[PDB]
Amino acid sequence: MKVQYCDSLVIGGGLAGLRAAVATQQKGLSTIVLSLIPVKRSHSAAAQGGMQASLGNSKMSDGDNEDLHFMDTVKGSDWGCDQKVARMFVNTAPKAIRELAAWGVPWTRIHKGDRMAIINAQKTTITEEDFRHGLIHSRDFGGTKKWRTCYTADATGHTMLFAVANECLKLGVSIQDRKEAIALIHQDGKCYGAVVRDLVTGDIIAYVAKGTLIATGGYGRIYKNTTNAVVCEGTGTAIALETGIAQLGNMEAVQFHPTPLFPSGILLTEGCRGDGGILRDVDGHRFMPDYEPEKKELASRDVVSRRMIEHIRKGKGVQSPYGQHLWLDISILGRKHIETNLRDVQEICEYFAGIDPAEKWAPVLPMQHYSMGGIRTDYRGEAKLKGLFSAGEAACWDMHGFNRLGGNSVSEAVVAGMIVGEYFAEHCANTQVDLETKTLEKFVKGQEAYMKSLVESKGTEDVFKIKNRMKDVMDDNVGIFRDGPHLEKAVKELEELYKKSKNVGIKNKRLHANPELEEAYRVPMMLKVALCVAKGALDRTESRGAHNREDYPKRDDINWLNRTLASWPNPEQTLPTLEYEALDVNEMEIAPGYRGYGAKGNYIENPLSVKRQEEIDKIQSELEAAGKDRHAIQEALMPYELPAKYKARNERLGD
Amino acid sequence: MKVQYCDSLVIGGGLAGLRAAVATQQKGLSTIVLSLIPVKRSHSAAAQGGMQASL
Amino acid sequence: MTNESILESYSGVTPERKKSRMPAKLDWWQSATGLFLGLFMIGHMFFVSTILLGDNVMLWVTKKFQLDFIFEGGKPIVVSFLAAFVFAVFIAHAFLAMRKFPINYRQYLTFKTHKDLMRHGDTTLWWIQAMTGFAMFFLGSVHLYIMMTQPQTIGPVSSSFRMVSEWMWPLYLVLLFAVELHGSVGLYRLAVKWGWFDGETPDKTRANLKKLKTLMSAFLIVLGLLTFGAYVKKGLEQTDPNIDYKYFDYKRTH
Amino acid sequence: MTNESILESYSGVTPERKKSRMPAKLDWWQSATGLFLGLFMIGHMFFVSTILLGDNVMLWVTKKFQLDFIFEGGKPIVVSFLAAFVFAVFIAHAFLAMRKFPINYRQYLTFKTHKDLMRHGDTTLWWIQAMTGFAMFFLGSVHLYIMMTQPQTIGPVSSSFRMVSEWMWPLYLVLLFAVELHGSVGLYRLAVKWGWFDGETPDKTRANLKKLKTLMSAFLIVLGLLTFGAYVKKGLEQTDPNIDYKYFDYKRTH
Amino acid sequence: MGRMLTIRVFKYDPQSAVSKPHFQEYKIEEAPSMTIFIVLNMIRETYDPDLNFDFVCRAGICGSCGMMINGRPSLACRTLTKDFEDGVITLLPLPAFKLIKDLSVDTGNWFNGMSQRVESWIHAQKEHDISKLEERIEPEVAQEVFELDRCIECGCCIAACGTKIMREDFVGAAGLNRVVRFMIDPHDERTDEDYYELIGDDDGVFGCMTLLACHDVCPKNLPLQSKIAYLRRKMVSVN
Ligand SMILES: *Cc1cc2c(cc1C)nc1c(=O)[nH]c(=O)nc-1n2C[C@H](O)[C@H](O)[C@H](O)COP(=O)(O)OP(=O)(O)OC[C@H]1O[C@@H](n2cnc3c(N)ncnc32)[C@H](O)[C@@H]1O
Ligand SMILES: *Cc1cc2c(cc1C)nc1c(=O)[nH]c(=O)nc-1n2C[C@H](O)[C@H](O)[C@H](O)COP(=O)(O)OP(=O)(O)OC[C@H]1O[C@@H](n2cnc3c(N)ncnc32)[C@H](O)[C@@H]1O
Ligand code: HEM
Ligand code: HEM
Ligand code: HEM
Ligand code: HEM
Ligand SMILES: CCCCCCCCCCCCO[C@@H]1O[C@H](CO)[C@@H](O[C@H]2O[C@H](CO)[C@@H](O)[C@H](O)[C@H]2O)[C@H](O)[C@H]1O
Ligand SMILES: CCCCCCCCCCCCO[C@@H]1O[C@H](CO)[C@@H](O[C@H]2O[C@H](CO)[C@@H](O)[C@H](O)[C@H]2O)[C@H](O)[C@H]1O
Ligand code: SF4
Ligand code: F3S
Ligand code: FES
Ligand code: NA
Repeated sequence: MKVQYCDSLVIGGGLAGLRAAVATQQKGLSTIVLSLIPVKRSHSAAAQGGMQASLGNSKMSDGDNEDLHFMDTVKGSDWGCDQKVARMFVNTAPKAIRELAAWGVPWTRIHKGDRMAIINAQKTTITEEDFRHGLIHSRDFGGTKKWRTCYTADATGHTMLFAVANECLKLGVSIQDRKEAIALIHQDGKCYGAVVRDLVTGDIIAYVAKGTLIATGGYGRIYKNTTNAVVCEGTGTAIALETGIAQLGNMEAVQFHPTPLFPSGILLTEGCRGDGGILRDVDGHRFMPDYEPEKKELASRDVVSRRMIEHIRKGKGVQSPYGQHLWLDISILGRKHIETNLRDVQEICEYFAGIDPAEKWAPVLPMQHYSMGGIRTDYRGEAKLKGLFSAGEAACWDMHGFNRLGGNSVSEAVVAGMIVGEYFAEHCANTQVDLETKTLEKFVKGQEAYMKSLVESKGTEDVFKIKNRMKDVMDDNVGIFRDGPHLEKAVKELEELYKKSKNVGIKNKRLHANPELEEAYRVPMMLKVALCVAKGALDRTESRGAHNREDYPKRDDINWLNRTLASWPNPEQTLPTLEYEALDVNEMEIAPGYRGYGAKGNYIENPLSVKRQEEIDKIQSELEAAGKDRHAIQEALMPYELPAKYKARNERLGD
Repeated sequence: MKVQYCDSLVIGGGLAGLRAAVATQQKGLSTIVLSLIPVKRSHSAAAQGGMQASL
Repeated sequence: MTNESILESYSGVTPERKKSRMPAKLDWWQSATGLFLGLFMIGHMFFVSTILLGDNVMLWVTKKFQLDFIFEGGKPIVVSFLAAFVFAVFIAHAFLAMRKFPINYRQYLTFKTHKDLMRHGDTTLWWIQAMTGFAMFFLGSVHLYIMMTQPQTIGPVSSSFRMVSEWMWPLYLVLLFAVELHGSVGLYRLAVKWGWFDGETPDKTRANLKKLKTLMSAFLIVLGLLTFGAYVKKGLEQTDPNIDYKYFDYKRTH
Repeated sequence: MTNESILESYSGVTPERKKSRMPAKLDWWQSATGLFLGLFMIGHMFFVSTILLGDNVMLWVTKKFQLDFIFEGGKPIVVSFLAAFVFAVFIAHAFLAMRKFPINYRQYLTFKTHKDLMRHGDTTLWWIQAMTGFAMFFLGSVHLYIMMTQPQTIGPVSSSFRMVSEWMWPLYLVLLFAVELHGSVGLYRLAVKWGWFDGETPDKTRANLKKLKTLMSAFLIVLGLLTFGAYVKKGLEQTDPNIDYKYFDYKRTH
Repeated sequence: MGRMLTIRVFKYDPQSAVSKPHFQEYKIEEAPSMTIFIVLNMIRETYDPDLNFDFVCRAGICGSCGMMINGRPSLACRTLTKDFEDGVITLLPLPAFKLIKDLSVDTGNWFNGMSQRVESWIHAQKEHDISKLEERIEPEVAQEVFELDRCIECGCCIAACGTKIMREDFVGAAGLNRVVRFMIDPHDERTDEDYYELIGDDDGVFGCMTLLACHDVCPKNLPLQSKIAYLRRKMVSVN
């Protein structure tokens, strides 16, 4: 038997998974980092827009602060997130972005002088003072009433992933690409590590360690049309669910992006609009402050996208041999504001769309892009399976709720990595474990058998036909607009397939560097993660954030101010066991109301919502008359907990 | 902390220590073999007379 | 050997613990000595292409090389010193540039295949430098030794002699193209290696340096062949059995 | 390139999955071509050392090389074919034996130091082979080309001419020792490399092959110098300005 | 669109004693806007599922999918069939990289290794308070310190470097480039002789024979041409 130990494993060398491993390895903990493909090729690299931090340097980031970011985030969450987490976060992003910039990351910085902004209408000539020259700059982004989205051109995610990964290499972390986690190791509801299958040699190894973190990124690939890389299949989400002890949260909360270059699905940044570029209809105008006057563009995903399907369902979808769609005209947004800072989102258009960006509008169309849900964990990172932590799009720490805010995911990545890191190092350095050879063997010898059955399998299902059929079901019925009948013909076929996925037959017998065998043990997992979303969504009868239910269009606060905690307790069962967890209004620093946009007055209101509001304004006004700063009041309304290292307040420009 | 596991350790790559590791490794047991100096330089090499066997 | 020779060899670092600077001093002279020959070869293409201007004009320059206006009417041993010298900077270059050679079945087979699959201009022009470079190991040696042993046999008549009566045209014809390709590219590759011209658009510079290379060496390939056919004709018309043309003396010899 | 060229390059094994045999076919010709030149150089040391036997005896052999007893009284273009040939097996050897060369600052510095510390006979004699081998890149080329362009200028008088009147003695003196050390050792190292003589006590064979090497090449170094001083003297005593000695014709020329 | 395509692919499995270096022709009908990512994929889902190859972003920014397409290293996911004249397309795995199977090679760990070799990371002496403010940089400095942090570690300029294919310890363009990216970054306090110790040997910058094959094939269009030259000009005058 092959076994390898380390003080702290880290399943997923993404952007978040790496930051975490940095905060552990830097303090004696010998750590490992498994990964399908070499780290610097993760999906983070493909980050366009930027990182959002309540910084406040730019003439626009000006006057920004935790509170504003806090609110911007929370209101965007359509109130389905954990307020004290969103709080920990905001107070860390700033000092997170600074660390990065000090590690190399070249953030496009401010220059003394007058700019040439485009705003909504047109050119407005902005002027940055001179006490701002050389400080991290910002961009206007989706749903922000302040410019706090930082950037390094439009390939921001890239310069970050590298700056971090490079750091691990400096510390002696151990990267081990082409190695996949296929099952976690638990004994008495405790995680001892994982069972890994060397994608190349093909042999199973047991990776044991005191702690174990899972950062396997989104699951956008359970859908046919997604912007996510082809290795964002949620296998990692799947294996924590297969332990039947931990639970996935809001698995049905899937965010969709408005302008992914159709049909490839290759992203085309929001900096398009935040930089002034705007959406042209089929008639070719602005269904912009036409459908929603506070700008259609510069509104949340679930918003800006919704109507993008309305105009089309009214038959106004000017298709092609693949489908109806719209266009994004940034032709009028200068050839300097395009040939730079929308540099990729221009080459992307020439090499694929075979046309020019500073020329025309693109054949776009909303598709899946982010995955809020995932392994549900508490505020410190740990889950229900004590010992197993999580962070990144991969899990549901939930500072997102039912609608992530543009430029937050890759801020949550480093932030969460910093926070959940300190709490992971703590656990591994203290918790003592009882490693049992009988158990280790049970899991390993048990996984090996699994591989064999698959090879000696005699069933006759084309995993590629079952796989592709799943992605069809999802993208169709669980699209932007969901309804009772369709989230049933789905929850049904998705099940009928998890049953067919056990009768598959592969042609290539080899037990090594076999790609076919990979898609055989990978699919069944995806389906189980698919059932969690489809069924998870079917049950949740109302319309909140990215969850639009044509038949329960009102954001029910009285019944659905909870989180769909999906589990899979028994090995046999074909459908997830959805239990719900309620939210406490008397812990919210901001009570349930209108989100600043979206359709007005469409939420069946809850009584405690108001009551809490009153006593918020009570406390508010009293401590303002008393002469208390915003931190004192924050502390009043709702206190949040943070680790030592990241306690101090973020010093801003002009105090 | 640095820890390394194996199904069966073998402290001493002498002449005996090695034979043993052969009968274990030949049956699936992942084994290791620690040693002050590379094995073929053990003290066994310096054997003069011979091996006695009721042949 | 020295003690710091042993030490740098047994550890791979200077006694003061630093990577020998040698490899830099060496990568400098390979280019250094290379540039020299590169220009002498353009100058030599003119000091010699004067035979297309009367036997007299050419006969003139051959003398001045002998410092006639200082040492009598001519001094041949002075040319043996230019050859003996430009023969030393010939060897030095070879010895330092043959390090950059393919050398064992693999490095050769692999490089080749790649060259053909790729079909990359600049990568293919190197090969040529590495090819011609070998060739000149044999050809160039003859010629260089001569201008060092018979510095008097150089004139408008005596030089024509050597050309056909001793048979150098079979050689001067081959070598004429080698020394002109290896010289041409060598300089272009030398300008981009250290990039003295890069500038603010080094992408456009490498563009002209690449085309300019051509014209400049296409002009020297024609002019060079004209200067060739000149001593050949002049060499054919020499049938008087009663004359030593090789030593066709005028005053301080010929 | 072929498809099995690409394949053998991208995988490092023949399409039938085996290590190319090439490296063996190549290690055979390096020794092969090397042995050839090794002997031609002993034979050439005799076909040429006949000048210590009257200008007549020597003048004789120079003719027969020209197949006088078949083609008139002499045929020079036939020698140009022996040179043109032994000039090809000259190049081939260099090209295949220069692979065995030190080549980059390190391989050189390291080997050197070692050579001096060790002070090992046979390891030191290699160096010499690798030294002289380079040298002959320049020297040997001149001489070989000539016996291919002026095959008539070879006789007891005309050859003496070249020696001093064209100045080859500065060269024939250097090259005389190279071609005799590189040849000598080369053969000794060739006999032990493939060991055709090993036998039942290959330790005593390598013992004689090592001493025999000496006498055999000490004899060829003296006899070679005698044959040298011969054309030199014969070359000094040629002051008649009214004679072309280079072409000192007798019948079918000279 | 509708025309027939001939796909020549390389195949060999270094771990199967019975596999032999061979080719395989597949025949795919063209589609409009068909990138090799599609073609090579159909071949898997439908025709032959034995074929190994690595894809990740599919957008052209992860650097995975790099291979010898008709003799030239380039990104598969961003290469179109349309641009292939006659219609024959031969696929070979990047040379100069530890082979794994057919078209899959180890691009990763060489880079995760060269990175280490050139000590690829900000070499500051002291940390700044992530709490306090940030280090002010000219917006134009952080500009160029960008164009060189863009390298996506794809392998193409290592696959094209005839040098690295012969001598194999060479640092490669992608390596020399990195070194510069850190010279010119303010936050990094490394001197020139510090860099000479990393790449001042015949395996470093000096082993580069300015073939300029890297500079011409970089899928991201960097200035390897001049930059590698710039590096040279300094390291050669060092000490
Ligand atoms: C797809 C996408 C996402 C995206 C974006 C554009 C596109 C096309 N633009 C963004 C933007 O402008 N601003 C932003 O804030 N976010 C943007 N995003 C999403 C964002 O990058 C992600 O949410 C974030 O990077 C997610 O965190 P993380 O970095 O950890 O995860 P990842 O990049 O998805 O990588 C997953 C890693 O885990 C390894 N893995 C996966 N499964 C396994 C198993 N089973 N075993 C072992 N390792 C595993 C992957 O290989 C990878 O390294
Ligand atoms: C000393 C001697 C012994 C000997 C002999 C002549 C001499 C000079 N002639 C013999 C003979 O003719 N016939 C015969 O039967 N025996 C003869 N012997 C003795 C015989 O060789 C030994 O009794 C026998 O070899 C002992 O068994 P073993 O092979 O295991 O042990 P070893 O050779 O002594 O080697 C010890 C190995 O253990 C490693 N080691 C030791 N301490 C450690 C620690 N702390 N940690 C890790 N490794 C350790 C040694 O390095 C070695 O490999
Ligand atoms: C017969 C001996 C010669 C040999 C063995 C030889 C070999 C080489 C080789 C292989 C290179 C190095 C390519 C590189 O590493 O980038 C080169 C370059 C060059 N050689 Fe030669 N060469 C010879 C003679 C000459 C002559 C006679 C000239 C005169 C025109 C010349 C001019 C050049 C130039 C200009 C370069 C550029 C050097 C550089 O890249 O720094 N070479 N030579
Ligand atoms: C100091 C030494 C040198 C001198 C003074 C010299 C002189 C001459 C002269 C006068 C000729 C005419 C033919 C003859 O008289 O034999 C000639 C031709 C030639 N030389 Fe040189 N040379 C020198 C060095 C070189 C070198 C190093 C090269 C390059 C490898 C070279 C390449 C050639 C070639 C190919 C021709 C043919 C010219 C043509 O037909 O266009 N020379 N040289
Ligand atoms: C100028 C071109 C020449 C070069 C570059 C050269 C180079 C070499 C080198 C370096 C070796 C190989 C040592 C080894 O690997 O064991 C060698 C061996 C030898 N060479 Fe030459 N050589 C040259 C000319 C000659 C000539 C003219 C002779 C004629 C006497 C000769 C006879 C030999 C012999 C007998 C060997 C033994 C080959 C063997 O070890 O298989 N070489 N030469
Ligand atoms: C087929 C071509 C060859 C022929 C027919 C030939 C002919 C001659 C002749 C007749 C001489 C006398 C001087 C003269 O007339 O210039 C001579 C001398 C000499 N040859 Fe050759 N040779 C040939 C090949 C070689 C080769 C390949 C080498 C070895 C590299 C060589 C090395 C020498 C040396 C050093 C001398 C001086 C002899 C002494 O003074 O002892 N020859 N050769
Ligand atoms: C550009 C030359 C570089 C300087 C010289 C030293 C480095 C290059 C040579 C070293 C590698 C040896 O290379 C090996 O040589 C032999 C020559 O007998 C070649 O042999 C092949 O080409 C030669 C020449 O066209 C043919 O006569 C021969 O029939 C053919 O089989 C091998 O295909 C080559 O791989
Ligand atoms: C035996 C020669 C083998 C064939 C030729 C190719 C392989 C050997 C050379 C390649 C390695 C380069 O080797 C390097 O050359 C330079 C010459 O400028 C030497 O330089 C040293 O010796 C030369 C020659 O005596 C001196 O003029 C010089 O002042 C001195 O510093 C270096 O000490 C040597 O390490
Ligand atoms: S430097 Fe250029 S060719 Fe090399 S890995 Fe980076 S992007 Fe690719
Ligand atoms: S192509 Fe290769 S040889 Fe050097 S100049 Fe660029 S890295
Ligand atoms: S497939 Fe990701 S960059 Fe090509
Ligand atoms: Na999430």
